[PDB]
Amino acid sequence: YDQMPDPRWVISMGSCANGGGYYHYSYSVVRGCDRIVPVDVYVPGCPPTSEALMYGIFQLQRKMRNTKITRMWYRK
Amino acid sequence: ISDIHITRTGKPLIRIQGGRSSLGEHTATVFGATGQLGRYIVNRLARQGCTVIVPYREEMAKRHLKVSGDLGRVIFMEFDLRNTQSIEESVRHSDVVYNLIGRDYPTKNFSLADVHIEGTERIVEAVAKYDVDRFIQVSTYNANPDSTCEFFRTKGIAEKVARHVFPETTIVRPAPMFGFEDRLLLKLASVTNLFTSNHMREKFWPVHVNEVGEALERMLYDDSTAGQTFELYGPRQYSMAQIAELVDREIYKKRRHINLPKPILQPLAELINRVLWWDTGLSRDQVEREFHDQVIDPTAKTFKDLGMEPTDISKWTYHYLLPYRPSTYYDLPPSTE
Amino acid sequence: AVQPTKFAVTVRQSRNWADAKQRVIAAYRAWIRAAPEIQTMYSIPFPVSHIRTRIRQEFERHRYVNKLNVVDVLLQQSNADFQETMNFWRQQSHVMAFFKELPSNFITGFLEGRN
Amino acid sequence: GRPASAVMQAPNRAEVWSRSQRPRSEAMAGPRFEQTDFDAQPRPWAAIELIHKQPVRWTHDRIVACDGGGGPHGHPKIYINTDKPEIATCNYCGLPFANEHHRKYLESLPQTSYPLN
Amino acid sequence: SYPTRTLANLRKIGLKEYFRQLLYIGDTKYGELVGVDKFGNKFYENKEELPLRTRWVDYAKHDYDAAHIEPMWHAWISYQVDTPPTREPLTQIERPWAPKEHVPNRSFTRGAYKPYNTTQPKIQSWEPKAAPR
Amino acid sequence: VALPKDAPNPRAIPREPVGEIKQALVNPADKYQSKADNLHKYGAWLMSCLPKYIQQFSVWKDELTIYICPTGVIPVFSFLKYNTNAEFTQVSDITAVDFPTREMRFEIVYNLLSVRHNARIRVKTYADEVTPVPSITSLYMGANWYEREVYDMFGVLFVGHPDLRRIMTDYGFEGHPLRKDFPLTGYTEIRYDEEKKRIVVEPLELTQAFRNFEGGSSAWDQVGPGIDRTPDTFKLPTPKPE
Amino acid sequence: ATPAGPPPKNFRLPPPKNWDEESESTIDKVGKYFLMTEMLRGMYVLLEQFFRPPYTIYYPFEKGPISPRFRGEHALRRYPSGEERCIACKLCEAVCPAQAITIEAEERADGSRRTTRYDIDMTKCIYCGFCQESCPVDAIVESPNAEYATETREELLYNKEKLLANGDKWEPELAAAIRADAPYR
Amino acid sequence: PRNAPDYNVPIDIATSTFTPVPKNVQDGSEENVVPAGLISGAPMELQARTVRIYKPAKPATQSGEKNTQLWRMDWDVLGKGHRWENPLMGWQSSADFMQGTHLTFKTKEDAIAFAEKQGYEYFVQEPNERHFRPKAYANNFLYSPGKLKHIRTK
Amino acid sequence: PQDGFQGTRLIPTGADFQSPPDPFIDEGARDNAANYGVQKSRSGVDEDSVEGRKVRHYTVNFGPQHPAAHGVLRLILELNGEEIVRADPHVGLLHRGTEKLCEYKTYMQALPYFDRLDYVSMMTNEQVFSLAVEKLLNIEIPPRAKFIRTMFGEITRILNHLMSVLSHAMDVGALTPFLWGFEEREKLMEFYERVSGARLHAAYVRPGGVHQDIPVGLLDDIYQWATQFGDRIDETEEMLTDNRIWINRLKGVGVVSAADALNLSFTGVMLRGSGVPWDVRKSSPYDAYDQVEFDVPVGINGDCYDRYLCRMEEFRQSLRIIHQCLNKMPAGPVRYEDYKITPPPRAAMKENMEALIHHFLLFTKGYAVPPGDTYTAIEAPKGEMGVYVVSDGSERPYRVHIRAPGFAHLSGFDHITRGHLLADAVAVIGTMDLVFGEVDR
Ligand SMILES: NC(=O)C1=CN([C@@H]2O[C@H](COP(=O)(O)OP(=O)(O)OC[C@H]3O[C@@H](n4cnc5c(N)ncnc54)[C@H](OP(=O)(O)O)[C@@H]3O)[C@@H](O)[C@H]2O)C=CC1
Ligand SMILES: *P(=O)(O)OCC(C)(C)[C@H](O)C(=O)NCCC(=O)NCCSC(=O)CCCCCCCCCCCCC
Ligand code: SF4
Ligand code: SF4
Ligand SMILES: [Zn+2]
Repeated sequence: YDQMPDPRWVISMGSCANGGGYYHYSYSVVRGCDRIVPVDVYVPGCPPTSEALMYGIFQLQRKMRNTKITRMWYRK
Repeated sequence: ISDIHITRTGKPLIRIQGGRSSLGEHTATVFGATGQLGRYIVNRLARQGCTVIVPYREEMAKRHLKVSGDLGRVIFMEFDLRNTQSIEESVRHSDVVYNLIGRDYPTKNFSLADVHIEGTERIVEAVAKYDVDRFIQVSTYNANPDSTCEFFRTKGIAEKVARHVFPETTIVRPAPMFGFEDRLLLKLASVTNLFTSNHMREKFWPVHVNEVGEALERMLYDDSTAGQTFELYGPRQYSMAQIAELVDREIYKKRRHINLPKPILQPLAELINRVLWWDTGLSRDQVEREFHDQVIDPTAKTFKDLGMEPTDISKWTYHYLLPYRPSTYYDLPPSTE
Repeated sequence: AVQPTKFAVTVRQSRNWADAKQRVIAAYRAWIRAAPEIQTMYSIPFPVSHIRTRIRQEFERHRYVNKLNVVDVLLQQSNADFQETMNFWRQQSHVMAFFKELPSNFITGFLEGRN
Repeated sequence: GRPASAVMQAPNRAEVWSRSQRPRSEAMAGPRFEQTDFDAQPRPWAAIELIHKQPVRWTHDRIVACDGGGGPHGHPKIYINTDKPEIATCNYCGLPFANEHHRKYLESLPQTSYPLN
Repeated sequence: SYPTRTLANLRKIGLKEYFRQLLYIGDTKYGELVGVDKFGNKFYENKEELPLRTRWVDYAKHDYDAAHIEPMWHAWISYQVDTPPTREPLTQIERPWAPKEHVPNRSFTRGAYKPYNTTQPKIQSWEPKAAPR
Repeated sequence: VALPKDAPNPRAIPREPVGEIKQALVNPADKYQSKADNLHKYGAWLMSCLPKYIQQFSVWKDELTIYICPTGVIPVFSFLKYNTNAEFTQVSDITAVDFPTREMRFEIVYNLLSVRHNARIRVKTYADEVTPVPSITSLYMGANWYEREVYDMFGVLFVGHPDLRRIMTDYGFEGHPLRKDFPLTGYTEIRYDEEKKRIVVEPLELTQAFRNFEGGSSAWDQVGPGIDRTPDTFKLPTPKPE
Repeated sequence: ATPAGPPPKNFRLPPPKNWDEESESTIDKVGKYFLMTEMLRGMYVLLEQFFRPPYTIYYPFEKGPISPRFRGEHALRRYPSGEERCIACKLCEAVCPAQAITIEAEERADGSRRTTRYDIDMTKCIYCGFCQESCPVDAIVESPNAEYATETREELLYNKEKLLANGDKWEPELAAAIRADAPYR
Repeated sequence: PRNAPDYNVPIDIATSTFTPVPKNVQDGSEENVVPAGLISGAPMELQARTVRIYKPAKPATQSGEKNTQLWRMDWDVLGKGHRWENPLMGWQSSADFMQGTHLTFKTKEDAIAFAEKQGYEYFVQEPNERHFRPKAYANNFLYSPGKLKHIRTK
Repeated sequence: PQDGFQGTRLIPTGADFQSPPDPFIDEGARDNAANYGVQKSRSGVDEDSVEGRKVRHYTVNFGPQHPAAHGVLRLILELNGEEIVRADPHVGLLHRGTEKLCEYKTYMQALPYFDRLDYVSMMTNEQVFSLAVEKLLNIEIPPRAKFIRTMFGEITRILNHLMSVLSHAMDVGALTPFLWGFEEREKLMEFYERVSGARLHAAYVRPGGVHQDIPVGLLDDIYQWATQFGDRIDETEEMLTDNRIWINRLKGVGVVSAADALNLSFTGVMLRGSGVPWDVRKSSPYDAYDQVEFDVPVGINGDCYDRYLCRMEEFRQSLRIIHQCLNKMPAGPVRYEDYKITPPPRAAMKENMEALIHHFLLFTKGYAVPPGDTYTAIEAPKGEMGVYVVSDGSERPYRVHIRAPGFAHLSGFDHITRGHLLADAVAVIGTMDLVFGEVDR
């Protein structure tokens, strides 16, 4: 993740990456990937259907489309 | 330090200590936390189970902060300095307000006076308006209302404004800071910082940013620190030349600088800052600070008053400069010369 | 069969206490010989003296063992921990998890909550 | 806690209906509610008010059967005795029953729990 | 699409609609209207289409989102039922407690759902009453 | 839609009605008696060829288990690999079971296959936290990783094993998580730390503690004792009257 | 290896064929080698795929097919009178394989057995349907909805207020799915 | 010195603010006891914490007695960290990693042997036994030559 | 235990019972071409034990973040130039403690765990756990359940082989067959999502039968798919079987002999590729397999090419079995008719007292499994998948151990790969058909 250049985004797909899922009470499992990396959109399901993941990618692109880059600098 | 904290308004806080799942009982607001210092205070408060409001401007640059705390712990509020409502909405659930908002250089919508005086004015007036217990405002070293450097003057007037409005202000004056992503060690290892007005001979007592975030955490717990003034400086005095010597010994690169006469460089620096959109390190006042020297104003509390003993910058050069060693010298051990 | 890895050591029982005595010295020597090599592999910012101090303390906690079958489990764990470290299978976070950089009195413990 | 959508426990009922129910005004407060649209929050209707707008199912039999009316969709079939001069309620769905032998007594009470008609 | 289909559909719908469809669906589809959501979304069917393409939606909002489809129609677009919500009796059970308005996915807005404790605290502390000495 | 000329709608075909359904009751254990005698003789035969090591054998339905002492691991598995009537040339599996009530906590259970005779067999031995077990990696290349799993999960040494190290747990991990006394969620957990810029380890706190519903187990025994199915050829004789 | 008993008939392979025993003509063997013949067949097979209809659907305007049994997000349901169907038996809390359900109940003001707390950690759930399988009164159901991705994980901690609102919105499908799937349950 | 809290016991990666001070830990010099807790990998908190060894009594609400058959080993609740309420949902948090665990043993001796070998502190309670008394249905109807002390109702 | 404290008799070891080979008939120093100078110690001057511990071969971390890693494998390769001298696969990166979590679940609550081991073969993983509990329950599941489980057992086998064979072809560089075959599997997950409510983790096959009965249109749609699936097998057959680049990437690659394949714990195609006729559904018939006809593909050279030809034949044999199941599907219940084991119909639970008590107890306490242990094995799409379940007599298993075929296969990686090039390692990962949900568990 650190080796991924800016701009960069993280999609958390699935209960395990969201909050550890079915293995939440295990001795070897991180209870959600957002203890490790920041997360931009969370997709529910185990597994999320192919379309549910597409819906989360459509959320992230809708977030890009409302992201203010050059008008942000113009406010500072 | 205990399991019971009692605040200035008198509310008790029954705490469960360890971990990000526990109860730190403190609701903080940290203005200017997306900078360099701001993460260390936020991580310290959040990983001990405290609710932290993080007023932000640009959405994508705040994201590293959420990892610090558990679910519902780090709350992001989108604000502007000239949006008083968003300021008031951000401090009114809080028992401590950290003001870390500053900028070295003027911008097309903020002068140094506008971001320091007026920004502190709104933040402190909301602290007064909602009766927040603690207010730790971070000024700079050499802050003086009688100063002539815009940075040291404007951050010196905001100091007096804060006390005049909220007398229990803990005023904190750090020295130039070093750390990961610091604008001290990483600039001396960079290649853009080639221009210079003095011969890098100005002196200061550099302080670890990690030990300053720890110091701000301890001021929240040591209630007696309220209404005080703290200068947080390092164990030794160095010049920019002595620091740059350490950097070269560590990265194994032998950086070089182009010196300019101040009546020549300062006008240019005011042009680069006015014609480029990014932080260029160069501006009329940053050249003026470049010719100034740090003075530790007495009658001001120190790290020792927090019971802390800062470490020297030399011990930290290997850790933070290793990404900048060339491949040939990278596998070598720390210089420890 | 598949090849054992670079520092793989066959699991064998200590013949006598003299055997165990010589193996423990061999393991302690091999660890402190490798401390300079651990430092640059894992980019340790501490000096090697601290690393060797920690190796000494790990060995000292098993100082007072008078059972051959407990020592040989212990000689097993160090062999695997040495092999794991030298082949760079573990990473910096694991090696730094090993360096820690309880209340000292009843009254100190009481006043803060238990510890 | 400025709007009524952040105070009233439900759109159809303002006060709490359980001993342990945290009031909405006490749970919409805090930093997590400082840039929030209150009417966009889930604010479902209180079932305690709705069930009590049902009218009484009158019957002459001693014992009534309620299965939720859904067949397999409803609830387990049970039986309610209607002998006390009081509206008998199904323990699963709350539907009210009364026996016609108490029609005169129930239509005399100053108030009741369910519409008698 | 293929030339026989695209020209045949283009002839039916008109050039103006053809370019609108190249802007949202990116396809050229023709079919008969089956109904309209409470949100304005338009639904068409054409059994003379490739499998899983015989039903589609014309989204009402420009910033179209899949969560703008009303619940009953969400089953029809998913081939989970064949009878459209126009002819489906369960859309007639009067529920005064049902959302009158359109309640979409509210994430990334200030209407995003905020969770909370629905229960009172479990232990109540003494309110001190210092009796006079 | 261009339908094919010889593919009718298959739903459109009428199914003949099916009414009363008869279903005989069967004990699934009854099919295993025709080889009960044979599984007891084979287990007895091994008991006689190798009486230095084989302590007992049991026969349940079609599974024959052989109980041995740990010092006989090599000779017993040598016998089961190379004997003509015992061509057990795979190790299907090697696992352990922890019985903390037993001094020797750990039951080492190996499962063997004989594709020549279409036969399976189970061998069980025992160890504890300090007693090791002879490795079988010299007879079975495929046993290398199984024994590593037992060592990782339970903490059982396998003397003679080349490259015995962790195979399942995290690199610096301490503890044997399939032990009964090892708690379900462990002792530590990790997070990325902003101040240190790395993954760090911390004592385990849980936002919601694990809810063990084991106390809801039945107050009444639900299975009973079962039945005895030993064949007459492996029971002692009964003294006939008078 | 092979089964015990008589070895399989003709299990032993025939003796190897020599270079001059292979009954392929030189013109064919050399032609196939130099003309790249088998790989031209593969090139051609791609060509006829090129002239076949694609399989692609235009999500979200077109949706793939889901059944009445489909397991999506959770919803709490009501009787035709607006009374909650949930009675706090706690069966679903017990059967959960991931301990994602936390329930607190009491006697309501009118003496009714009703929940005071009803939470589903949607980041702990495994979407198995065991909770709707066990319900005595058809209260907890999994909707046909899969598109509910959120910006934060706090948005995935559903309380009773969020779950009843889900049932209040999705009831027409929840009823049509139960209608279509009930006889098989 | 007579079961003293040793404040110089070293801490490891698993020590938290809820770890008790230990009186003693195993070092492998002890007689006849395998020092399993020294080599197990469990933290030192497992040797500062007392376990309870007992046979669970029959529940008052049932007559079945199958959960009374065996010996159970649990970990005692400590004063802090066993449960606290999460600020967000009201779920019950915990810092005690032994709260959901228990071991089962066939005899009391097995439980002692395991706790001795693991380095646990341990307390045993003995089961209260039923006092036998013959029960006769005919007592319901015994003759009374004098005043009936109560009127039986079946 | 106590005696081990001081020195006593040393526990005998395999080195002790070593025997010297007879010199009259011994021929050769290496009867195996796996150790024929294609490993470590074939170069340099001195061995890596003394004076060689200071140097390394070129060591590269092949994975986890790697396409050919297909997921979460950390395969540490030592390269002599572009040749592999030693392969050390590091696993446990998807180890999540499934076998410990099963001990705090009822038998029903543990079944979804088996969906997530070989997570392209869900219903087959469910079956091996359902057949072990049914054996310990001493119950006989009805004939309709046995035919549903064999039919969905072979639908699962086709689903696995589509992912396995075409992922393997993708690694070697062939992209197009992957895309075609993923429409077919996308077709077959409708059959999953129509009988269960999930495309992937069905939780369908359970001890006692299956959860629900198939819907009334499913058998006709399965037969409609079946009438065209032969053409799908032939067009992927049309790009790889005769392709000369396919043949020279797999023929002579990853060669394992018959006698070593058994000694390596290989099962399935990994074993049948070496010439051994062995199928668990032929040797220990389970469910409805002994009621159907199918052939068993067996290779003769034990290489990646024969294993590819055996798997492409199993497509045709699975489709052959599926047709017979559609034809022989009986009527009757799909759940064992005992409500003390399987949940009663919702109608009965809402209508009758003994049905409600049994529904309540089966979802809170669970059913009790008579005490004992068992090893149960099935022919999973990746090999002999087995489970060792120990029963307390209570409602929670005392021990659940999963015997995963790919765990036994990845262990023999260095045996068959040392001496091949880096591309040949990619070829051997895909022929060996690994899913690390089962490898790590
Ligand atoms: N670092 C050092 O060497 C020294 C620092 N200090 C003081 O310490 C404090 C923290 O230092 P450091 O973290 O390194 O500084 P940075 O410049 O990295 O961070 C300053 C912060 O102020 C915010 N900010 C600046 N201008 C505005 C504005 N007009 N409106 C709103 N927010 C604004 C920034 O938000 P955003 O990122 O969104 O722009 C940022 O979070 C500052 O006040 C600084 O002046 C004093 C002496 C030495
Ligand atoms: P002298 O006669 O005093 O001999 C001293 C010794 C120590 C030999 C004793 O007298 C003795 O025999 N005591 C019993 C043996 C003993 O002390 N312990 C058994 C040896 S194994 C052991 O102690 C392992 C320790 C931990 C692993 C090795 C240490 C390094 C850990 C990692 C270092 C850093 C990595 C990042
Ligand atoms: S099982 Fe259903 S009715 Fe019972 S408590 Fe849970 S949701 Fe309510
Ligand atoms: S479907 Fe979700 S909430 Fe229901 S039992 Fe399964 S994991 Fe729990
Ligand atoms: Zn009712």
